[PDB]
Amino acid sequence: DIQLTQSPSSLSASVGDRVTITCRASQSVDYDGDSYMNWYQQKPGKAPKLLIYAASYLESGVPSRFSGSGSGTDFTLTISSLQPEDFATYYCQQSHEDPYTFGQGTKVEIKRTVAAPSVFIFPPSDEQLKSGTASVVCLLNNFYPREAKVQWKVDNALQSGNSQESVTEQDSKDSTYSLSSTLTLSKADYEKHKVYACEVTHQGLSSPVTKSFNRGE
Amino acid sequence: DIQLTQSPSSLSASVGDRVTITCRASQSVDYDGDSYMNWYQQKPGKAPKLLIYAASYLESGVPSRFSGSGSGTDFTLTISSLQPEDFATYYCQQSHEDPYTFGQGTKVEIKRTVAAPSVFIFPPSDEQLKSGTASVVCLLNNFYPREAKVQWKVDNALQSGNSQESVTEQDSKDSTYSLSSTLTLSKADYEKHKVYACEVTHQGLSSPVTKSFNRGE
Amino acid sequence: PRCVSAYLSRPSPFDLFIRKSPTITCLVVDLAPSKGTVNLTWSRASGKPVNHSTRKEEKQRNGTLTVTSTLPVGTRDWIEGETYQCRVTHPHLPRALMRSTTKTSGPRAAPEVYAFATPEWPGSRDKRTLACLIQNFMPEDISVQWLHNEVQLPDARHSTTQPRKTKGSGFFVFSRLEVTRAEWEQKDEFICRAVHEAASPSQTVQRAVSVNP
Amino acid sequence: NPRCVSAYLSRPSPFDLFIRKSPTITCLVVDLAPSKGTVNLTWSRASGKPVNHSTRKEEKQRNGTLTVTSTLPVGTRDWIEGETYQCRVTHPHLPRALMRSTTKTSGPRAAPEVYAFATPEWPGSRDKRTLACLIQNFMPEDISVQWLHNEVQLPDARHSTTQPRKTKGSGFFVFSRLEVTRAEWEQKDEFICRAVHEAASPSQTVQRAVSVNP
Amino acid sequence: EVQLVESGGGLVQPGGSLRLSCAVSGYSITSGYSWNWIRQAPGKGLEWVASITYDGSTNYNPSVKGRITISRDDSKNTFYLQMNSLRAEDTAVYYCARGSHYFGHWHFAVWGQGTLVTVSSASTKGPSVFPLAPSSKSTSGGTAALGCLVKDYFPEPVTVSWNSGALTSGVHTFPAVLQSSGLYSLSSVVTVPSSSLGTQTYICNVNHKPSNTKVDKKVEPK
Amino acid sequence: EVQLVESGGGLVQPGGSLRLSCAVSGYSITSGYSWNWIRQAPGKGLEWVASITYDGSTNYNPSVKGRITISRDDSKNTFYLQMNSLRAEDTAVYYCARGSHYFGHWHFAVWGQGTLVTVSSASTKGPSVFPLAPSSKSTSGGTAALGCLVKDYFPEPVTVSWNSGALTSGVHTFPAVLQSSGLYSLSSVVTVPSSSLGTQTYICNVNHKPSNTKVDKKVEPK
Ligand SMILES: *[C@@H]1O[C@H](CO)[C@@H](O[C@@H]2O[C@H](CO)[C@@H](O[C@@H]3O[C@H](CO[C@H]4O[C@H](CO)[C@@H](O)[C@H](O)[C@@H]4O)[C@@H](O)[C@H](O[C@H]4O[C@H](CO)[C@@H](O)[C@H](O)[C@@H]4O)[C@@H]3O)[C@H](O)[C@H]2NC(C)=O)[C@H](O)[C@H]1NC(C)=O
Ligand SMILES: *[C@@H]1O[C@H](CO)[C@@H](O[C@@H]2O[C@H](CO)[C@@H](O[C@@H]3O[C@H](CO[C@H]4O[C@H](CO)[C@@H](O)[C@H](O)[C@@H]4O)[C@@H](O)[C@H](O[C@H]4O[C@H](CO)[C@@H](O)[C@H](O)[C@@H]4O)[C@@H]3O)[C@H](O)[C@H]2NC(C)=O)[C@H](O)[C@H]1NC(C)=O
Repeated sequence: DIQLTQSPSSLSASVGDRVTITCRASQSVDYDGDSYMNWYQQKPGKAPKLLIYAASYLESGVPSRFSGSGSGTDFTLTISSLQPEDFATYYCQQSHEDPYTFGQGTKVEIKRTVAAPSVFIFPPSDEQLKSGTASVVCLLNNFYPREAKVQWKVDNALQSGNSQESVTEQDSKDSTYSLSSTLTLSKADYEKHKVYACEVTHQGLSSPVTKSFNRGE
Repeated sequence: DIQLTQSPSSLSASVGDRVTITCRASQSVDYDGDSYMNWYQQKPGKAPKLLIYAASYLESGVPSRFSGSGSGTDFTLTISSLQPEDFATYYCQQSHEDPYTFGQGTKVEIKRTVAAPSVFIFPPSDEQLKSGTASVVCLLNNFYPREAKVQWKVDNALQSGNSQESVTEQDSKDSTYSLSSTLTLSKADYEKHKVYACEVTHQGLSSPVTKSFNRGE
Repeated sequence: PRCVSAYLSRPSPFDLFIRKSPTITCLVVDLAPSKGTVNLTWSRASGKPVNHSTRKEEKQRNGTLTVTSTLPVGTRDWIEGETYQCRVTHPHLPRALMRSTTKTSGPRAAPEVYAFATPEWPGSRDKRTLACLIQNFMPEDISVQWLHNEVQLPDARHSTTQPRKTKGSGFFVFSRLEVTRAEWEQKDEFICRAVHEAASPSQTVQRAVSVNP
Repeated sequence: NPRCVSAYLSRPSPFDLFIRKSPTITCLVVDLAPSKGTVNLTWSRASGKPVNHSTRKEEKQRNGTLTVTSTLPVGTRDWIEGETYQCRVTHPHLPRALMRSTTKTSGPRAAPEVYAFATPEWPGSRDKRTLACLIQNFMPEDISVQWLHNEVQLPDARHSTTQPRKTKGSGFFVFSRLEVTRAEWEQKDEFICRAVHEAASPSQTVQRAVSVNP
Repeated sequence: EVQLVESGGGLVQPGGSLRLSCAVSGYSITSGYSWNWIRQAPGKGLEWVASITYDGSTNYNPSVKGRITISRDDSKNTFYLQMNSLRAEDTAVYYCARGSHYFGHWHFAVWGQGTLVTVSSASTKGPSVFPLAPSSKSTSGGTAALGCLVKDYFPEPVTVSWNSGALTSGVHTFPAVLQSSGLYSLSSVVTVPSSSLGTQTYICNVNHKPSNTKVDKKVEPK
Repeated sequence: EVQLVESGGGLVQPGGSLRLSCAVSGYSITSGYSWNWIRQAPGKGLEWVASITYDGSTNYNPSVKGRITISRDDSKNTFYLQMNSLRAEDTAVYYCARGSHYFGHWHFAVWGQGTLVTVSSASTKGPSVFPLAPSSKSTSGGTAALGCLVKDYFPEPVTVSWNSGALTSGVHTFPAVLQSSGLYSLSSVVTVPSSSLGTQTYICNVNHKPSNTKVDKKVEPK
């Protein structure tokens, strides 16, 4: 099998900057005056999209800021002017020998200015409060960088091991992230206490922000 | 003044891989058959070290895996076979017009296999307790990747807003990180409680690890 | 594929005979921007000094640089057969490129002008299309204008093809002008005018056309 | 004027495609040096189907360069479905191979509007008259034009057709010029300007007649 | 244009078998091109699995060969992937794709959206849908945040839309997180003008095909 | 070999004056080359400040110019940087470096290790040094961790060595953190064979030049 190695594994670059991705093949993919290495782009939740085939030929409908070069065992994909929508994993792929094989991929992240999150808190629905579980949800909306800290406080008693977090991929338009923190409590414990607070710490916040509510209001 | 833009801003690559950094100048730095762009390497705690001068000439004593290319306003530094000791921030710098100016820098990180942290905990010294303060320290040693979670629990009561963290740069030999978490308490509150615990969660740990001690022992 | 090419135009018959302010333009295509700028210089066979040319650079869609230089020339200088030369130098070429231009020589024949209007039909009720056939002229240098209500319409309101050879010896061109109901109701006369050195007198020939005759 | 080896690949003419039903595409290579070796010119299809026998042709030029062409017949349905055909050019003197690709073309469709005119008599041209045809507001830009006199189609060398230019709207326009003699319009004073375009419904045809003396 | 749509995915027991189908429209799979299956296990790279050309010639990746079959149905313009003796490592999103030809070699120019195959000895469970109610004074930006909590389901995926797809701007549907119970859970949120809370109705439409669940929960203020 | 060592850094009041000196050894500053000052503000890039050639010709960055002066003392083989009307933006690491000449242009082939200049109205405060004693809670198999807590000082930096530079392997001196008190704090740790805890002595040597503090704390087990 022909093994393909890509570098870098991951990179962060600003809008307008040049990005360079390298693909190395364990054996030559040359044949009859052409080099049969293909490049693909996979955005979040989507299937891979063909950018370039046979090393340097641009697939129809693909923006011109994508370009390919190289031969034998050495290939390069270039993004001449990086855009927010270019946030994706990029794969090289040889079609010279069976089985066809892909590289392990290169994650391209967009570097942008710092942005503090808009914080929201959501009490459990009356519907769920008939079910036995109580889910308190805290939303951190449109922030950068990805790193954030979320503290749950029930009557100012800090919680742990009863909450889970989920983060979106980088948005394709404004390159921000969004995070959800879900606190899971028994109905008994939920009704047992009055105050529910979600404290957020982020690089874009001068002071930790707290959003809260009183049960019953 | 000549402004220099570097890309990518940050990247992660594996040992043996090729790394590519681009430098763009606001105007041409060409003159008399040469291009006056210099490249520097800045490792942690150290001063910049000259790698390349005048676009493509390697400084004496610099490994051959470093090479420069380009002209006019377009320049490229290549690391042909990345090594653990190449962890550094790399700067371009034009010497064609006064004042001489540097790029903002490109951070090169080494991608390695996952490594779980060895966790250590340290009670406050008797010496410190006389000053009125008590510092409890938790050490996470030689792990990868950088992302880690540390929880302080005093008599199973979770802490917040009274601890601070610090992380080393990537080690130049094994490419791991080390982290310290310092819990700060008053002597009164410290002597009030019995159990101090440091719970660590990391990708290399199947289960969150806890290190703790009882005051007085 | 990238081919470094240079071109050098003659003055338009309009600038030459009407405005009496003729110019020539040296066009350079397929340049790399970050490879530095080209040097573009002018010369005359007589040895006389050249006027200050206006330099102009523009990045292109296909990622190349396009450099142009327009040089003003004396009307009498040009008509008497002066030769102007453009030379392009680049550190990377490195053999210079040179283009030359001079007054046209050969037989001369005035242009025949015919103007037509498209018939009315549903869809084109508030618009009509005027067409002008200009033929059997030589040399091929020619400028075309459209006039309505004795004012000259701006260029870009009409499209004009490049000179092609007739079965005879002369050349021909087509001109297309879309006009509006508002205009031909204001005045239903549109002039297709050609400027050509063989046109007697004043180097002008024209023909009128009406939407509703 | 340095000579740069360039390659071009055309689409089938609407005439060959809809009328003769014998569509072809041509790979044109220019600025070749005669005294240098000959190019290798090969074809390929996106579907993976085999390509037909192409007909090769070479020509010495006055400017001292060699011109190589390769014409490939294509399936009518294959092309119209939206097949992609490719031409590849290799030369030992060329650093990198040349590759051009061609396809059906997509986008909005509009039938062409045809208008035909005859010139008034000019002092001199007693026995010559010029016919002109305006064809406009069609898209895509591919279009073929023929002139018929007395129900027979005139040779293509008798008339000149301009290349498609953009209208101020969205469509394209072209002009066609036909010089005619007294002998012809006296035999029968009717000349047909016909346009072949995919958007013309039905049979991809639109035409208009014109007379010298109405 | 050509379109490719995969189906047959979902939950499968370990050691069980798998039948995937790719319905092709806009082009006939016997007229030309190659027709491939490619899979992508979670958080991992792409693996070409099998292919069948227009003339019936088949090819397989040795990594999974011997427990795999690719075939087609001309009358349905569909081709299939059959796998048996499945293991947890076969858990992946399975794409079908049409390969285009270039001088003896193929490249994957057209892809389907892919379908998730989950290998597990767990049972299917439809989600519970609870509203995330917008608040008074939700934002200084004159905007309000509301959503749907889609809780306790298995396997992936669920799809969430708002007002039957009419509302797309400002929507964030978070990745599912596996709870300690072994079931998945996520939230879908949207920011909206607070002035519209009285006027406009907001419905989240949740689909969980594995359990044949289709729900429309209206999210009202409180 | 050429060696450059800068000094004169530390705490300075806003509007106060600054003298940095670069003692050069192994080469004479009147014999050739250019001699430069380059600074690096926190979390930002490098800024060339000033230069003086072997023949005394001076050059300055206009950005910082008019409040600065570069000079030399041949008898001491030293060159200096003088700054006035210091501002918060002047807080940076100041490097001295020797520029080498190349056909009309210079590049910085030799650098000093830099000195930190902190501009603030606060007062200097020496650190307290506390031991991080090794114990079973700091021993994993055959390796034990021990360290020194260097707490409550200002400004930066402190320097930490172990056994007067004899012990370097396995040492991790963490970046200082600014506490809410406005004072800095850090730890230096080292892992060692737990078998050596009884036998081997471990001393951390803490230096804080701004307050002229010098500490040698022995770290004992349990
Ligand atoms: C990237 O994109 C740019 C922009 O389109 C391209 O630049 C063009 O390059 C082509 C050829 O490379 C040029 O074509 C030539 O133009 C000459 C100038 O004539 C112009 O003069 C004025 C002012 O423009 C007007 O009359 C009119 O606009 C004309 O276009 C012509 O003299 C040339 O004539 C050729 O054809 C005749 C017969 O048709 C031959 O007898 C001649 O020998 C000659 O071959 C020719 O038409 C074009 O002018 C350029 N456009 C611009 C805007 O600069 C780049 O080429 C492109 N890069 C690549 C790699 O394709
Ligand atoms: C020496 O002499 C020979 C013969 O005269 C010249 O060969 C010509 O070279 C030019 C370009 O260098 C060719 O022009 C190009 O033709 C392409 C296709 O042309 C044919 O296509 C159809 C079918 O034949 C006809 O409509 C057409 O008239 C031609 O017959 C075009 O695709 C090219 O398009 C250009 O313009 C468009 C927009 O207008 C751009 O998008 C393109 O990028 C491109 O710029 C172009 O027009 C010409 O066809 C060649 N003729 C022959 C007979 O080979 C040599 O150039 C000349 N060399 C020297 C050094 O003197």
